[PDB]
Amino acid sequence: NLAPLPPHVPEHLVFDFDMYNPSNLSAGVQEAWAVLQESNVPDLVWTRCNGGHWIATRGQLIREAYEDYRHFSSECPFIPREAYDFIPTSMDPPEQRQFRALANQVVGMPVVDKLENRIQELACSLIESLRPQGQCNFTEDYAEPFPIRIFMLLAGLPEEDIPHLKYLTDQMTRPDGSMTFAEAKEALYDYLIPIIEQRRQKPGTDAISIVANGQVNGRPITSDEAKRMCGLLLVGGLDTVVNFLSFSMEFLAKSPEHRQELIERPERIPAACEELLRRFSLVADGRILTSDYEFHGVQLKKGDQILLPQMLSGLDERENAAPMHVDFSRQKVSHTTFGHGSHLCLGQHLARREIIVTLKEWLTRIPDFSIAPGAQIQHKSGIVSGVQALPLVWDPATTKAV
Ligand code: HEM
Repeated sequence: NLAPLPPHVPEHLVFDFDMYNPSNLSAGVQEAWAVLQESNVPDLVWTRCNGGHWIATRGQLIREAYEDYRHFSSECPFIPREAYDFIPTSMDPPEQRQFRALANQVVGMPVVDKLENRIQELACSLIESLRPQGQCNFTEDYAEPFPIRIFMLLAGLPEEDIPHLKYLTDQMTRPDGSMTFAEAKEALYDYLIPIIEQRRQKPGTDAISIVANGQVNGRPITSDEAKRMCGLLLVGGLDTVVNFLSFSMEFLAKSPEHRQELIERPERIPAACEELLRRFSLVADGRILTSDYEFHGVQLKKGDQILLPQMLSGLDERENAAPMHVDFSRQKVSHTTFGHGSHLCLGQHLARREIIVTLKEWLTRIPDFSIAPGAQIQHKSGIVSGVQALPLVWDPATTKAV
């Protein structure tokens, strides 16, 4: 199912990469995407998969396109072109600036600094519950429960609401069929709306209270705007963190030498986090052309979609030498893992703290662990690439109890 080549697209630029099922997937998802950076592949290519779209394959072009919001609009940020209404995903500057500022009040650095110890306590509780078992599926047993619990903390929501909320967010990205995306989204709004209304009347210092009482265009934020922002604050931090933590733990389970480095020098963990963010980058979003535009010698047409994979910038050998090698001592770790330009991840500070806290606590309590005997780790590819499951094993006698 290749879409017919639009007549403005020259055949020599055609490379039929399928972002949802890349051909090299069993070799690892980052490796599968990195085929776009082989020397026979232009900086900018067209694929006929998934409706047909451009792909920028190099960090220079990926960065430039994210900077040039006048040409590359977020109005349609996903491939393929086909109910999504979260804020401020689909907004271009200048509409976007006010909403970002508000979201920044609830997940910005000062909030992350205040929450850090709570995040650690949560990580500790999860790890301690798994420690004596000598095994887990890390993706399911630690990664999945962790970010949703951090959201409940950030948003001041009771833990009793977790199973239902997690179900709704799971339906938006991995539907079992019980709910369409639109139904899942509306159920999420059914949940958030009463809470937003109550906290407009009786505010706390939690994220929902702050969003609900925010100001837009010199007037109060509307309930519709508030639910759409809260929805994004919820979903934006789930699959990205789950899968990223899984890539990192897979690598650490498989590379005892890198693991030992962090055991011996825990102070290097924040730098290691940055290098892992580069090597195991996982997002691939896009933009839509606002007008006909010649970009690096290539004629783009108004309405063309362009995939601008955040994942690829840091894997580009032009940005980082020997880019598939993990080296926690890199003097310059170049990446766009959290994006670039006006939509740069608002959760980047929270995410890094989640990653660093997880690694610190896991290496403290369970320093020696491996991939389960016999297991082969499977990746998945898409807008957020990921790990299907991560069976880990360890000897409880080598662990340190709480
Ligand atoms: C490893 C973890 C994460 C990664 C790799 C990541 C990646 C990204 C990227 C690449 C973007 C820009 C998308 C684009 O330009 O189309 C983005 C935006 C965003 N992220 Fe994250 N994210 C992570 C964690 C989080 C967390 C923990 C939160 C919230 C608690 C969050 C909330 C958001 C929001 C609200 C936006 C939209 C910003 C805007 O449009 O102005 N993210 N994220």
